[PDB]
Amino acid sequence: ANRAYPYTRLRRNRRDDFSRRLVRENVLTVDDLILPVFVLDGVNQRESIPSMPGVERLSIDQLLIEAEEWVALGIPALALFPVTPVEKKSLDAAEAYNPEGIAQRATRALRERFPELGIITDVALDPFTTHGQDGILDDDGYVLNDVSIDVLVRQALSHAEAGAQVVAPSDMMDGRIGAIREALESAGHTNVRIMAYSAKYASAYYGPFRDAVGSASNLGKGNKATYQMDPANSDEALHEVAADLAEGADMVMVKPGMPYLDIVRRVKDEFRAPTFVYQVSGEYAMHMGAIQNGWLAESVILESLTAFKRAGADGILTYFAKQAAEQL
Amino acid sequence: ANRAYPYTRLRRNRRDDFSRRLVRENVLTVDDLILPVFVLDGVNQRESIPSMPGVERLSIDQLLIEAEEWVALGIPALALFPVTPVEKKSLDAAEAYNPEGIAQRATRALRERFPELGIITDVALDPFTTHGQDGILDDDGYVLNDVSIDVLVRQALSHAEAGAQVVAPSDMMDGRIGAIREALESAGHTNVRIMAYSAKYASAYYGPFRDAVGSASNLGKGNKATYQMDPANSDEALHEVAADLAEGADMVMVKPGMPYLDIVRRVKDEFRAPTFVYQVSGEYAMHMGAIQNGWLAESVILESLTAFKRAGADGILTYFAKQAAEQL
Amino acid sequence: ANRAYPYTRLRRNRRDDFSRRLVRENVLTVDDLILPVFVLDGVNQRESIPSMPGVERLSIDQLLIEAEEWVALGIPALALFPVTPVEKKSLDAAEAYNPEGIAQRATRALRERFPELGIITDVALDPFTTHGQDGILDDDGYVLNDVSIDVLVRQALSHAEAGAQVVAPSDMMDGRIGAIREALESAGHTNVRIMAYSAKYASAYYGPFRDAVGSASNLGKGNKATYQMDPANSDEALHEVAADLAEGADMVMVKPGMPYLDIVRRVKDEFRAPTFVYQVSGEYAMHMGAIQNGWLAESVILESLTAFKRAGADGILTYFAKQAAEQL
Amino acid sequence: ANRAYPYTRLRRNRRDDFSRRLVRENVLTVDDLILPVFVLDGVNQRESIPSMPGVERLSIDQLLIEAEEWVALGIPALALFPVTPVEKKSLDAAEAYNPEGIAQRATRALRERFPELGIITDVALDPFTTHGQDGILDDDGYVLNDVSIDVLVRQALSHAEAGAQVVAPSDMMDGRIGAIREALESAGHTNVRIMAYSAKYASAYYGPFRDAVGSASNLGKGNKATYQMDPANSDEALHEVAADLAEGADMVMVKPGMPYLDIVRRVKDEFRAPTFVYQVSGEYAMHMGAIQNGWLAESVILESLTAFKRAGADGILTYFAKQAAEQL
Amino acid sequence: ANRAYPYTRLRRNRRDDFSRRLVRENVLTVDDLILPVFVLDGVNQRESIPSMPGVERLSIDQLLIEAEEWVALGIPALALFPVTPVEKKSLDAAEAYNPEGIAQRATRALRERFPELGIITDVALDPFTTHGQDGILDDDGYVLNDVSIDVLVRQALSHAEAGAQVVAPSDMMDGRIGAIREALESAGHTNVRIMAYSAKYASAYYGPFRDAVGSASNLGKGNKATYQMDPANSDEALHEVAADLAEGADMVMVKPGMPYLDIVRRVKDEFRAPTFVYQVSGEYAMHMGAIQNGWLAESVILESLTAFKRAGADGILTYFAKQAAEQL
Ligand SMILES: *[C@@H](CCC(=O)O)[C@@H](C)NC(C)=O
Ligand SMILES: *[C@@H](CCC(=O)O)[C@@H](C)NC(C)=O
Ligand SMILES: *[C@@H](CCC(=O)O)[C@@H](C)NC(C)=O
Ligand SMILES: *[C@@H](CCC(=O)O)[C@@H](C)NC(C)=O
Ligand SMILES: *[C@@H](CCC(=O)O)[C@@H](C)NC(C)=O
Ligand SMILES: [Mg+2]
Ligand SMILES: [Mg+2]
Ligand SMILES: [Mg+2]
Ligand SMILES: [Mg+2]
Ligand SMILES: [Mg+2]
Ligand SMILES: [Mg+2]
Ligand SMILES: [Mg+2]
Ligand SMILES: [Mg+2]
Ligand SMILES: [Mg+2]
Ligand SMILES: [Mg+2]
Ligand SMILES: [Mg+2]
Ligand SMILES: [Mg+2]
Ligand SMILES: [Mg+2]
Ligand SMILES: [Mg+2]
Ligand SMILES: [Mg+2]
Ligand SMILES: [Mg+2]
Ligand SMILES: [Mg+2]
Ligand SMILES: [Mg+2]
Ligand SMILES: [Mg+2]
Ligand SMILES: [Mg+2]
Repeated sequence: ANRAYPYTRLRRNRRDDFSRRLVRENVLTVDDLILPVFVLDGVNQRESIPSMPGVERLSIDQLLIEAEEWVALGIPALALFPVTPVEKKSLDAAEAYNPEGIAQRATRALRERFPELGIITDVALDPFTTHGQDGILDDDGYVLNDVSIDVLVRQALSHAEAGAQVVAPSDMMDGRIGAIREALESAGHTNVRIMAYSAKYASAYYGPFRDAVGSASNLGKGNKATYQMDPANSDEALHEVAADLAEGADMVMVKPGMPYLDIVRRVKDEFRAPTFVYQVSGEYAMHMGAIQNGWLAESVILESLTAFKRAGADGILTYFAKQAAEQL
Repeated sequence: ANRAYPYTRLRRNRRDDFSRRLVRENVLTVDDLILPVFVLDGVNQRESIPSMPGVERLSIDQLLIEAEEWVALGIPALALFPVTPVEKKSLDAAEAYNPEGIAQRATRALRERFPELGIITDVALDPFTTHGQDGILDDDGYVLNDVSIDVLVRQALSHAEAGAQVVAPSDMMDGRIGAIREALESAGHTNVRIMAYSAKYASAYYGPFRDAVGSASNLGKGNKATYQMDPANSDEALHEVAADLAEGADMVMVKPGMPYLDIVRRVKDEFRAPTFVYQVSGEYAMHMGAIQNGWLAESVILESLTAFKRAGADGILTYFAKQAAEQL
Repeated sequence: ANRAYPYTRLRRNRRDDFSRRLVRENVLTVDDLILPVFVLDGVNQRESIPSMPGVERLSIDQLLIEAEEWVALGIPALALFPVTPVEKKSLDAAEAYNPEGIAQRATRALRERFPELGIITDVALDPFTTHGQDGILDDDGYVLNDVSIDVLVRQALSHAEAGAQVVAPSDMMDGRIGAIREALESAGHTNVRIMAYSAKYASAYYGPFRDAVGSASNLGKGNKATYQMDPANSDEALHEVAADLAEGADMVMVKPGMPYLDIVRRVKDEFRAPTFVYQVSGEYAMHMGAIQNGWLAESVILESLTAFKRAGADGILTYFAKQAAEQL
Repeated sequence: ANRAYPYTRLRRNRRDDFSRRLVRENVLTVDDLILPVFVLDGVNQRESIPSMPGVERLSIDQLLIEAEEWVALGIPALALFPVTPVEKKSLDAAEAYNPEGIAQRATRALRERFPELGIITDVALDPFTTHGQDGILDDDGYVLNDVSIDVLVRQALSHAEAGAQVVAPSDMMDGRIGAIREALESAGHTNVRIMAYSAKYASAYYGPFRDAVGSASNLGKGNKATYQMDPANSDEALHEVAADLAEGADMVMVKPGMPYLDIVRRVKDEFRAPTFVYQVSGEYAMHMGAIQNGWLAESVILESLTAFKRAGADGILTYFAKQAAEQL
Repeated sequence: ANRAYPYTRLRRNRRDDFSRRLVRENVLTVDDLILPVFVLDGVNQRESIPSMPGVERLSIDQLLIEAEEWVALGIPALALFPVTPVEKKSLDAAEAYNPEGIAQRATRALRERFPELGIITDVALDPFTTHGQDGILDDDGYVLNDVSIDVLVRQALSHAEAGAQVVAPSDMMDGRIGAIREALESAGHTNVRIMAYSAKYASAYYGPFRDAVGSASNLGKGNKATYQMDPANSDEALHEVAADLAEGADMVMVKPGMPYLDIVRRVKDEFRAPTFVYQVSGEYAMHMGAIQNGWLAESVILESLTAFKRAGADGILTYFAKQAAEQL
């Protein structure tokens, strides 16, 4: 609009707190926060994760206890990640759909205790396979697409049966959203939301999640690269999201987060649909490490989360959800 | 994105409060609120306005007292509207730039008492002319454009001298923003913001403001129609805003509000600049009347304000600012 | 284009390395890298920076020696940051334009020794003021815009006189690019490029830079907030860039980097001009801390830089430039 | 953005090599190169092609030997073109799907010897028909669309059975991509890519390919014009590409190349999908002829390939792939 | 528009000549052709150019004779290129503005003999400098921008004085179009058109032009690269064109041609202004070489020219203009 100095001085609105508040484009609130939680089997168990300072793996009893504080803070949902015992792992990932699996038990307990709390279950095979890869392997070690979808569908159904309001398919198999949707619709789970991990990249930022859960130790290399997206590609993410919306997803997600803010922006602008983003384990760890060392002020936590809002995210999966909910 | 029932059911996200909160596109906060206030001369004066139930005209001492509660609620700014004594009115609108006028006195007092509170003064001649029209009249009763700008410029300078952080030129004279900007820059008032009333319509919704201030009793007819915009025109508002941004405005405003939400949307989308909207006296009165009669629930207040945010407004001038700041 | 599973399987292109390479949208090369360097006064001085593991402050002799390896690796440019002795600081920031200042001496030495190496000098007052703020302060501690520009202009001229091919104004004063351009043109420095820090945010990610240089210890708060951009604002960055291009900038920059990738994307798309991004000290430190702790694989370095390319950056200022130039 | 001389001088970035490198918009790499190769029957056979100086037709043993150097150079894929013996030609193009045809034998040999090398087979009937036209002819000499698709489908299946990672249907029959996709999916060849020749023009630039392979001697005239695109049409190419993506293509191609760079640009911009371009035999020959004559410097080779990248191509089929891979 | 096989078969319109003609998007006509001609000093001189088979350098008498046939064919304009005698070359390029220079003499003769024929003179210093570079050199061999513009302005004025309807500034100096326009307007040459070479690349395709004229023997390397555009850059061409239109150009040109068709497309789409393209000497030579060798049919000539029309060119500078005008 032909704005020119000195008629236009962009510092005027910045002069005072009141005018900064008046022109501020985005605001972060507790409504934007989803807390991922690592869930152990057994009872009375709490375990620190060395590569995620401050994060604990919790047995279900402990989870129920901690959840009361998260509900009180107004965090709208949890994303559950079971820490499967090694003895429950198999080549067919059968534990994924065990009605008495950790995820199913934890969902039933939380739905009963806190009916208004959102439970987002993880539809994925990596915590259940002996090899820790994100699906069923053929003879050459390749993750079979359609065979893996059969297991994911059973898993999603078992989560719906346990009372999950949202199932979140996080393994990058083609066409899984449509298959899971068809199965939920056919079984009468009309209102179970699907939060698709639509543009999930072959990233090294998932490093600490291995320590937390005990899944694949290989990250961002040749095996993952046959289903997770190449970090170099942006246009391809639009094709991923378009397919997931056509297949019935209620929400779509970009993962990792901060290293992919341009993707969040393009996805929100292109589809105008509910868009989510995951601030992953490695993003949490690198921030925490710098804070603990006195290299960065604790204020980077809210700045990092404000960035997701500005980029177009409706909600953010973040291990900082509790700390953020206090600072807000 | 080829979304189709039953794969897509838009009710799933609506099923539960937590998912509604996760997908909610806009949130209203106290940062979005500007409270207009009617200011009397003298001391220890409070007067109810019959056509604006609940709104009082206040002398400066009373204003200072009430402002403490508004600051406490976190309202970022006030928009001052002096109620000029009839004996101070003139054909040349000289009281507009009186260093001891109500607006100037009130600004000095508030800037000293509450340094962080935003003061938005009204750059307009209607409260100062004997005839109550929005400028200086020629022999035929026509509001002269450039002669009126000379007075507005002096008025804006007097507001800057009194300490106003923002001057808000509300009479629709062409080119006034550039003239006021040049004068402020030349006088060294480098950081005084200009909140232009850019797309201000020839509306009947200003009815109760006459009762509040004692300005022109004619609204939305032949005289006003020679400077205020025709309610039928939308494209013309884009040309108004473009000119005001080129001339140096820091913020641009649409007025009235709810009857012009499509204009707020087009202005925000077209220019991506700080966009404000005025929920005028008549919008306040019609809501209040219906609430008092038991015809509408008090919840329409937050719904009306949420509409401005959804349409693209960064801030809202609203007589409901105090009530809203409590309900939020 | 109505792409649907199973006719469309986005995994097919991901199946093999050769097809991933064929469809890869972006490639990072040494041509994209700019190395920031901290320069000490004196001779035979090297100092480790505790909050930036692996980064050293170097006297000019040491810089000349290290630069031979950077040139050999094919890094196209350095961005110089002098570490001003406390005794050279003043209220008028006079050392900024000292023909014998560290930046000027280092520029002359490098231009002579490596004629093809790009030297990007820092046009900024924070390393030269006693208080460490980004300009000249008035009585209230406010950074004066136009008075600061007078000093920046002299500084930019002194850099051009020392042989700098690029001057990079990094303090967010309004209109500085036009003022610096007019002065360079009037003095006959027709080909000195201006790399504007156009959208530079009021960020906490600059933490370790304080330790490196000894500038302002306050970051992302009330003083910085009167000139650096609010992290919440995206549209405002487009207005910043538009002004800098109109004023004559040859290149425009977003800072910080990864937490602002959506801004890089919008700026590149909106203006189609040479766009740069700064992976700042705090981004370097948090990555390095996690790598050193064994929490993240060293591969996150190339992933972080690939993200800037994918988002639309033409070049990247990064303390990882040497390590990246080897891994590429 | 109101850029004006002399504030803006576009020569500043051009002044020095380092700044040219910093602002360079596109870079060509070996990852962008696909080498077409002409394959003979028999053993120990190498034949020069007079109209393609430097290009040889090779028997499979020779191809295996030469391929080691191409793999070493990092060329990601070959596009195979069999030179069918006259005695193997027929009206029903049966040799197209012979499990012991040249293309099938060459694919099996290369997949075994170099597992990481991409093999792109040619799905086309012109090398197999007695008449050399691109399909099966009816009584009037018209190329029948759906009858030709039946043969192409068998051919594509035979290539998948031989181990081809990519099948590239190059005869312009309507709907062939969908038919080939359905057949591959139904047969369990889930990951065989389809590189569609989507916008293939009725061009005279294919002249030397006749000499290389021995297919149709008529080019760009009345018969070809009933399936290949009219050189005058641009919008029509968007409809061709849209259909091929809907039908399941993993990659889409424009052919010829340089005379159709505007088409490459429109296709990439319109669909944001993996886009390929063929620098055909005639483009190779005209460049080579001029180089050999001393009329053009050898640098036109990299300039020609850089043009495809700038226009939006992800990969380039080019007889210059080996020479380019050395100069890069 | 959801077009799908077999409801949509794109071959139907291709079935018959009549329907191809009905849907053909672009048509080439003699109105699109501009013939470049090389002009010698003296009388009764014709010289063949070995690297441009079929092209002759002509003295003015011969040019006048040949022009009668070009006018008869309906070619709308000639672009004149003088072949300056070595004894007329100088460091100050003074022959460029000699009222008795070849270009000026040829213009006067042609304007008198064929008043309706368009004469496009070349505003450039390379045929007049001893060194053959495209401007006046400083001590370091750098082409000075503003000093070169002073000479170009005199040259353009001398062409207007000689009767040229169009002056075509072909040396890439910044701001030259505005300078030439101001001078023409101030001298009263109100209707002299400026055909700006706006996006002229640092290309190797100009090879044969050296043989024709005797200008710089260096092409597409380090000296040319400081003013001609980098072949890798597309967005930059939009900035070049925008500046030339703002400065007063009546027509804008892309050069070279076929290797830059994507640029022609972007320029036409972005500005909707009269857009021209130069099919340069090297494009002519490579086509001619292949035709003479029997490698390409003569039909590639019309296909090459049809490509420029399809890409968005209004007119084409082409050495094939006479041959094309016959085949059309
Ligand atoms: C994503 C990783 C989350 C994190 O790193 O914090 C989840 C769904 N699991 C895997 C195996 O990628
Ligand atoms: C606008 C009217 C506000 C209202 O009606 O509440 C102001 C600036 N004044 C006039 C006279 O229109
Ligand atoms: C930017 C900070 C760079 C960093 O943190 O690495 C520079 C130009 N200086 C300041 C004071 O912000
Ligand atoms: C295209 C021609 C390639 C070339 O000319 O180099 C191929 C697929 N075949 C035909 C017959 O057009
Ligand atoms: C352009 C070259 C034309 C050609 O190669 O045919 C002209 C204007 N001159 C130069 C020196 O580039
Ligand atoms: Mg997984
Ligand atoms: Mg997917
Ligand atoms: Mg949002
Ligand atoms: Mg939200
Ligand atoms: Mg008024
Ligand atoms: Mg106006
Ligand atoms: Mg808003
Ligand atoms: Mg707001
Ligand atoms: Mg600074
Ligand atoms: Mg700025
Ligand atoms: Mg780029
Ligand atoms: Mg680059
Ligand atoms: Mg064919
Ligand atoms: Mg087709
Ligand atoms: Mg590309
Ligand atoms: Mg590529
Ligand atoms: Mg020239
Ligand atoms: Mg130019
Ligand atoms: Mg046209
Ligand atoms: Mg034309």
